Amino acid sequence: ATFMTEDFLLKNDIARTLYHKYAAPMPIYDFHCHLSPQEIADDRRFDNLGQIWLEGDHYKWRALRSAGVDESLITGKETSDYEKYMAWANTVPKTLGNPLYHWTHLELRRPFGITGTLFGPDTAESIWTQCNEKLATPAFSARGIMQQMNVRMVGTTDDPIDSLEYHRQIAADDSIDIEVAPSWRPDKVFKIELDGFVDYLRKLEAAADVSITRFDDLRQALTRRLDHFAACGCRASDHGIETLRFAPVPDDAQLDAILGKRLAGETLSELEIAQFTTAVLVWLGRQYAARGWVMQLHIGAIRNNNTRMFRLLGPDTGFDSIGDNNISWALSRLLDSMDVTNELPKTILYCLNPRDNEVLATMIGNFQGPGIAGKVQFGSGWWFNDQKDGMLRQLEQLSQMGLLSQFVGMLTDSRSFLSYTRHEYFRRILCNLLGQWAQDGEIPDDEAMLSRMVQDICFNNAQRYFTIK
Amino acid sequence: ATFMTEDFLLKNDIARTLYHKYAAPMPIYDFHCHLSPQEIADDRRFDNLGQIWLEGDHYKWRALRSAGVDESLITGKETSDYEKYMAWANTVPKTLGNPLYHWTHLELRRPFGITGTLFGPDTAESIWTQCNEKLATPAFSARGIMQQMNVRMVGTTDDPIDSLEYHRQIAADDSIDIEVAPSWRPDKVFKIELDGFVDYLRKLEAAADVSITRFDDLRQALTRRLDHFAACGCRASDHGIETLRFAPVPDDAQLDAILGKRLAGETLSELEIAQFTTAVLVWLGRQYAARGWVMQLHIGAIRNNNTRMFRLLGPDTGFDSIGDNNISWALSRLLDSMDVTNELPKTILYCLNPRDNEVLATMIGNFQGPGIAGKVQFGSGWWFNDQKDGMLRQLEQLSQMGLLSQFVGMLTDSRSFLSYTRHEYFRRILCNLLGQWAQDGEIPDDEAMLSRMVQDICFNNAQRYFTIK
Amino acid sequence: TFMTEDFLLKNDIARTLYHKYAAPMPIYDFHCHLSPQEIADDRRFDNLGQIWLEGDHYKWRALRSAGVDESLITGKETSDYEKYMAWANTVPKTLGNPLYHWTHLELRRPFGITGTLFGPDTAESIWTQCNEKLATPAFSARGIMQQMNVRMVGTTDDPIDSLEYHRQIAADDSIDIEVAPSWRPDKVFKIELDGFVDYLRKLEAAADVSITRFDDLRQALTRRLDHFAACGCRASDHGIETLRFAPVPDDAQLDAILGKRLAGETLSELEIAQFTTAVLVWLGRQYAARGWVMQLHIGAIRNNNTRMFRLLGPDTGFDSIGDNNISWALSRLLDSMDVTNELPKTILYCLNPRDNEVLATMIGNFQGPGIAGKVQFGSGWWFNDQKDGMLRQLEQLSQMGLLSQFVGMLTDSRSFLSYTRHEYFRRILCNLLGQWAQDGEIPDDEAMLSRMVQDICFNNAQRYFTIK
Ligand SMILES: [Cl-]
Ligand SMILES: [Cl-]
Ligand SMILES: [Cl-]
Repeated sequence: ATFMTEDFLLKNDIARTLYHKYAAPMPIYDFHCHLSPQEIADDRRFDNLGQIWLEGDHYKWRALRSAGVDESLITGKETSDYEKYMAWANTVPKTLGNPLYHWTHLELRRPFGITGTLFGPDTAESIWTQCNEKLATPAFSARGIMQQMNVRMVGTTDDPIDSLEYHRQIAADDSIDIEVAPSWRPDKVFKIELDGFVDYLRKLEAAADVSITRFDDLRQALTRRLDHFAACGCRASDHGIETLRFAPVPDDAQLDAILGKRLAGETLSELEIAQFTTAVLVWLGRQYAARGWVMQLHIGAIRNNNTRMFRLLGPDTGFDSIGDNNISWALSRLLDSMDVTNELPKTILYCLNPRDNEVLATMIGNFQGPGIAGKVQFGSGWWFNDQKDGMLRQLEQLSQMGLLSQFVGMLTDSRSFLSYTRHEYFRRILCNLLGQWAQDGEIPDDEAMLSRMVQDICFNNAQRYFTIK
Repeated sequence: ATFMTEDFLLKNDIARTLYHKYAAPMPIYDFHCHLSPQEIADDRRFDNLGQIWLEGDHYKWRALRSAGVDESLITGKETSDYEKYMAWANTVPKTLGNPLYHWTHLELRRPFGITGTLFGPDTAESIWTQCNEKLATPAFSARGIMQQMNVRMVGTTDDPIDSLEYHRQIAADDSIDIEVAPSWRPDKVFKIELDGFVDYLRKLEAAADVSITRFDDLRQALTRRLDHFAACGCRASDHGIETLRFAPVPDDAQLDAILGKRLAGETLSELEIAQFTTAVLVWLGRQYAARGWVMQLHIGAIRNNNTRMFRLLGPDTGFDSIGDNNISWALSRLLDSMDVTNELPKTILYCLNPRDNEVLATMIGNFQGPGIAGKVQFGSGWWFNDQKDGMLRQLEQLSQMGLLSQFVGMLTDSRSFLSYTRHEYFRRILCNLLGQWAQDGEIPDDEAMLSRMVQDICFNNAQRYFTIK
Repeated sequence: TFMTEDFLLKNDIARTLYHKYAAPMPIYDFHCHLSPQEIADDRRFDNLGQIWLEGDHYKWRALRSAGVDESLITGKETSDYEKYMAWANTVPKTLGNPLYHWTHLELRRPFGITGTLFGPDTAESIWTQCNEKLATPAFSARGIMQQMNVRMVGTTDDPIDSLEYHRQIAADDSIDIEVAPSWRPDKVFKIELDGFVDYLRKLEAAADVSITRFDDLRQALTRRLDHFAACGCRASDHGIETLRFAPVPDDAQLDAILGKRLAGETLSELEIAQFTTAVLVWLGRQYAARGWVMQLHIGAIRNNNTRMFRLLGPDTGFDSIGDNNISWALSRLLDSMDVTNELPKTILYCLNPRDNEVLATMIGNFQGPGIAGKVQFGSGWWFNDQKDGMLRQLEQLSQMGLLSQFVGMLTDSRSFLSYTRHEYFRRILCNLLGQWAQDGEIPDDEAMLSRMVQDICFNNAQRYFTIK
C-alpha cells in the first residue's frame, strides 16, 4: 500500500531495529568512487537539478535511450538542462522494477527532503524549483552534500600520470575534515595491446622523467609515480581488467623484446601480451604489498560496444556491458604468483558477471593471511550488479563461502554527489537479510552479535582494512 | 491445501486484482511459435487426446525416458495412441516439481474445462473419453482452440524455401480473423559448416529460381525469398545459433572463395566459417532493418547429443540441451557490425543458458534507438527456461538492467495447440511479481499505473513492436 | 528461536513430512571419504578437538579467513585444546556460513548439547562434556554410525588398494553396517600429472602386470576391477578438474602416447585428451557391463596456493571452484559410451553452480529404459552442499528432470560427525515440498508426498545402487 516509507525494504521487526538503530547512523567510508577531485576542492555549486543529477553514472542515459528518447535530449549540446530534465521526468514512470526508480526517490528524500510524492511529468516542475533553491545554498554544494550524507572518507580513482594537485589542496584545507584519498589505477600501463599504449607511455615518461625503452625503466618510472601517490595519501589501487590473462613471467630480455616490438608497432602474440601484462601486475602487486595498500581487481567488463556512438561520445558514456571470459585459472595463477613469495597484498576481488560469484567467493579462501581479518575480500555487487538482486546474490555467496562478519562492505563507485543513498540502499538490504535469517531461526537473534556485525560491515571493517598497517 | 485454484500462483491481493481484472482478459499476440501452418489452414480436427498432446513439444518424451519407459511407448510407430497416452498417465504422478505437472493441469482446465481432478492412472480413462468428445467439435479444432484462448495473432517459424501457400490460404479465408504471419528462419543458409549445406543451397536455388555460385548470387536469391515472405505478411525473422561466431566481413572475392571451396567439398577453416556466417548474418540484419522487421536471435543450444537415438529418430526429438560457449564478444561484434551504419533492426535476444541472463540484459542497453520503446529486447525465458524459476530469473534481470514496462512479453515457442496456457502461466507469474513488489512497498500501489503496465506486457507492447514503422 | 527441532521447517506440511517420514529413514551414504581402517578398528577419539577440527577443511579455511596463525590450525606443535580454543574464538564470526549450522547440528546429534551457542564463554564446558561422551563405546567411530542410523556407506578407494579393511568389516559379525568400496581411478587417466609414472609402477605391482602398451593397462585395470568386484564394489567415482575430449584413436596411437609419457617426453593437449578419453570410455564400458554406478565430479581447481602446498600438501583447504566450459566435452564423453549402448548408471556433479542447468538438461539426453533415472544430477557438491546450493540444485533438477527419482544426499566427508549433513538436507527438502504444497503448487496429499520423501531419503539410492 505505501511506497518507500522509512521502513523501505525492511520486512521484519529485527530488520527495522538493525537498520534504524545500528546501520543508518554509521558514517560512510566510500573507499572507491569516481568523484571529480577538482569539484571537491573547489566546492562546486550546481546551477540546477539536471546539472547535478542527469549524467549520474550513465544509468539514466541508458534508460532514456531504451525508452526511445532522442540523444539530443540526453547528451546533446543543443538542448537545455531543463529539457533534458523533462525528458527524464517523462521517463521515470517507465522505470518501475529498475533500481533507477528507487534511486530517484531515495535521492529526492536525501538530501533534498522531498517525500510522499512520485517523480513524473505532473511533479517535475515543482521538484525542479524546490531543488534549485536548495542547490543555491552552501549546505547543498559538493562538500555540503558530502557532509549532510555523513561521509567520512572517499577514495577517488586516479591515473599514475595525474598531478593530484586537488588532493593536496583538499588535504591542506582545514575547512574540510573529510579525507579525500587518491587511488592508483594503472590500467593503461598494463594493457599493452591497446592502440593508445605508446601515447600513454610517452605521457608516463614525461610524468616520471624516465626514458622508457627497457622493462626495468618501466619499473623505475612506476616507482616514482607510486611514490608520488604515497606522498598524496594513497592507500589503494584499482585495476579494470576486461581480458584477464596469465603467462609465467619471463626474464627481462624477453620483456625488453616485447616492449621493443610494441614500440616499433609490431603485432604482439597472445603469449607476449600475457607475459608483459602479468609481469607488470605481479611487480605492481609486490609494491602494493610492500606499501600496505589494498589491491582492487575489477574484472569482466566488455567496453565500447557501440562504434557509431563511441565515435560521437567516447568512452564511459553508457555503452559498456558484461563480459563472459573464463577466469578462475588466470586469476588463481596471478594471485599465486604474488603469494608464493608472501607478497600478496590485501586484495579485493570484484566480478562484473554474477555467474562468477561462487568462483570469487571460493577463490579468496585460497589466499587468506594471518594477523588480519579477511585479507582477501569478495567485493560488493559491482556496477550492473549494484542493485537488490545483485547484492543479495553477492551477499549470499560471501556468506556461504566466506565470512560475512569480516566484509569491508559497500562503496558507491560513482561520479555523482547524489550517490550516497546507494549506501542507504545497501544497508536496508543487509539489515533485511540478517533480520529475515534471525526471524526464521537460521541465526541467533542475539542483538549484541547482530549490532556488532552491522556496525562492522557498514563502516568499521572498511576503515580498519584500509589503514596502512 | 488446494492444488491449482483460480488464484494459482497469486499470493497477494494486488496480484489477484492485476491478474483477474487486467491480465486474464487480454488477447494473445503469440509472435513466435512452431505451429503447422497447414494444420491452421485445414483447421485440423484431432482424433484423440493422445494425438494432440503427445505429438510434441518433446518435454513429455524426455520425462517418459527419464522414468524408464520404453521408447516404443514414446515415439514408436508400433504402439497405439491410447497405449502411449496410458504410459503418460502412469508417468505424470512422478513429475511433481516439474512444470509438466502444471502444464498438464492448466491444459485440462483450459480449454477442456476439467478441474478438481489430478491426472494419473485412476482418472486417465474418463479424461480421455471426455476430451475426445470435445475434440470432435469445431470449438476444439486447431482454429477453435486458438479462438477459445483469445489468440489474435501468431508468428510461425518458416524456412526461406517454403512456399507459404497455407499462409496465403489463411489470409484469403474470411472465416478466420486470426492473423497468421510467417517468420523468416534462415539457419540453413548461414550454417555453412553443416553437411546438408549444399543440398539446401540447391533447394534455395529452386525456390528463388536463381543460380548460386558467388556470394552476390546468394544475396539475389535471398532478396527474392525475402520479398516473397514480405508479400505473405512476414514482419519477423529468427535465427537458431548453436555456435555464435564472429570475424570481420571480408570482401566479396574472399566470400566467393569460401563458397567455392564449400561447393567443391573442401574443408573450411574456422576463420572461413566465421567470415561466411558473419557476412550472411550482417547482410540479413541490414535487410531486416530496411524492411522494419524484428530480428530474433536464439543462442546456446547443444543439439543431437545422443548419436544412437539420432540415427533412429533424427533431429528435434528431445536429445538437445543447454550449451555453454562464451558469447559476449561475438554477440557484441555481430550487433555492432549492423549498428555501425545505423542498420541494426529491432532485435530480440534469447539465451538458452541462464548463466548468460545478465550478459544479455546488459548487452541490449548498448544498442537502443530513438522513436521506439525498447528497440532491443531481452526475450522471455526460452525453452528449458520457460518455467517459473527460469521466468522469474529472466524477469528479474530484465527489470534490473532494462525496462520491464517495454517488455514485448511471452510467446509459446510451441508446436502444440494446447500451449496457450503457457501465457496463462506467464501472466500469473508476472502479476504475482508486480503484486508482491507493490505490497512490499517497492513500487507504487497505483492501480492505473500497474494495470497499464500489465496490459502493455501482456499484449500492447508486442502489437506495437511488431508493427512495421 | 535458533535451531529448534523445527529448524528450517517453515510450515506445517514440512513439519509433518520431516518429523513423521524423513527423520526416521535410515542413511545410505553412498559416497564418502571415511577411513575404512578407522571403521574396522572402531576408532576411539581422545577429544572433541581431534574428531572435529580437521573435518573436511572447512574449519581451516574459516580460521585462516579470520586471521588465525597456521600453527593453531595445522601445526604439529600446538595442542588439540589450543586449536579448539582458536576455533571457539572463531565460531562467533561465522554467522551466515554453514559452519555455524554444522557446529550446532553436530553438538545436538550425537552429543545431546542444545540451547547454547558455541563460543569462548561455553567452549570449556562443551569440551569436558563431549570428552566424557567420546570416552564411551557409543561414541566410537562405529557407535556414532549406529546412533545416526547409518545402514550402508560407500568409501572412496584407489585401484591399487588392498581393501583389507573392507574384507575385515565384512567378516565381522559385531558390525551389520555395510561398508562397500568405490573405485576412484583418477591417477590412471590423468596422464599429464607428474606422479603418473610412479603411480603406474604401483599398479604394475598391484595387478602384477608389466604395463608397456595400452592393452596392458586394460589387463591391469581388469584384474583390479575384479578385485574390487569380489570385495563388494558397485560404484565408481572420477574427479575431473579439466574435462577433455578427443575421439579415441587406435591402439598404435595410444601405445605411442603412453610411450612418450614413460620416456619423460611432454605430451600435447590432443595426446592427453586422447589417452584420457580412451581410459574413461574403456572404464565406462566396464562399469556398464558390471552394473556399477559411474560418478563424475567435475570442476575443481586444486592446489592454488603454491607456498602452502609446499608446507602442507594437497587437500588442505586450498582448492576452489573452476570455470571451464564443459557441455561439449561432457556430451561427447557420455555419447562415446552410449553409442554402443554401453553408458552405465551415471551421476553427474558440477562444482560451479553456474553449470546447474547444463547438467540438469544434459542428463535428459541419455536416459534409459527399465530404470528410474539412469542418469542423475547429484546433490549440491562440496561448496554447494549448503542451504542456497542445495535449493538451487533441487530447483534445477525439479524443473528439468524428475525430483521423485532423485537418489538424494551423500556426505562426501571424512568425518564421523558428518551425518547431520543428511539431517540438514532432509529438512531443506521437506520444507521445499511443504512450501509448494501450502502454496497450491503441488497436491497436499500425504500419501504422495510421504512416498516421495522416503524415496529421496533412502529408497531411490538403495534401488539405484543395486547391481541388477
Ligand atoms: Cl545515472
Ligand atoms: Cl510436451
Ligand atoms: Cl571442517
